[PDB]
Amino acid sequence: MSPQELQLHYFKMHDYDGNNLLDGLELSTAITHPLMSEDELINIIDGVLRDDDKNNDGYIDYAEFAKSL
Amino acid sequence: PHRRFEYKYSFKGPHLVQSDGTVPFWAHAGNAIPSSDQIRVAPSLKSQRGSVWTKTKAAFENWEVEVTFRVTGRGRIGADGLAIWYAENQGLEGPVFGSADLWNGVGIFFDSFDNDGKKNNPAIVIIGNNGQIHYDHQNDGASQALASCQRDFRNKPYPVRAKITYYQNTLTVMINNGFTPDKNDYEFCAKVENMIIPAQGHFGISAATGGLADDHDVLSFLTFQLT
Ligand SMILES: [Ca+2]
Ligand SMILES: [Ca+2]
Ligand SMILES: [Ca+2]
Ligand SMILES: [Ca+2]
Ligand SMILES: [Cl-]
Ligand SMILES: [Cl-]
Repeated sequence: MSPQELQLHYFKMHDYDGNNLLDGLELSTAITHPLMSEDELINIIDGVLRDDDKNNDGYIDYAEFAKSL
Repeated sequence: PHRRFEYKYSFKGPHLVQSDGTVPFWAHAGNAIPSSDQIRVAPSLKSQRGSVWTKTKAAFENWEVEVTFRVTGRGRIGADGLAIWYAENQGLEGPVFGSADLWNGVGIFFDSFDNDGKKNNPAIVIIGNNGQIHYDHQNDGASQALASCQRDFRNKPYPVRAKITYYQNTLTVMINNGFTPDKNDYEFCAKVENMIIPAQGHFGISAATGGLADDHDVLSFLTFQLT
């Protein structure tokens, strides 16, 4: 399985509502899967959206995802 | 108008609760029970209160929230109902559908129980407040209501959906009444032009029961910034 497919598989695995978009609540469950601190969870997620959410819609689509990789 | 999803002011399933029983980024209180795919904000037991509020304040000029919920009960009559909040302060516990009275900002009240006997319930009532109004329980807020509609949101085959938009100073409430599977069949409910609300607030949701009691469930609370 090529890098390109392991990535697709990861994207689809955390797309819990099946809309082909990753939102911060979905990323949080990926990250969190004692509990980690919410504040650090907020930094990570905020960092991912700052870096990859090119159109600033609060989602990372597949193109934004593939570009981050 | 552009929509930005705001994860930090939102919750939903199918992994809604964390393993310690908390909802990420929200605080819950009273008898609210979070589970993996919904929060039972107040179960169908006597005299219950529960609430769920964002831990931090949002600072959005304009926003839209979509709240998907069920209110379910044996009777053609139920109580007390469910409130959606945008307010300066977290109103975690209190007598207003399970949350604090004398709030500063807006409550959208889904009021199942006809307290003043006017045969006009279930109703949805928008009530602005400035820190000083005591909510008028006995009259279903009738004298304090900026606007209202009649809409039976109880015991529907699909989840009811409230889309609440604050855009260019107007607060609109649209309701999908849950009669069919079409999650976008919204109908107008109410509107308030020139609404002033704090520039920073917590979003919240709460519910309560009395001698009559429905299960009040929120499947999802989804918040968008508009620009
Ligand atoms: Ca998704
Ligand atoms: Ca995006
Ligand atoms: Ca009432
Ligand atoms: Ca009434
Ligand atoms: Cl989730
Ligand atoms: Cl009652």
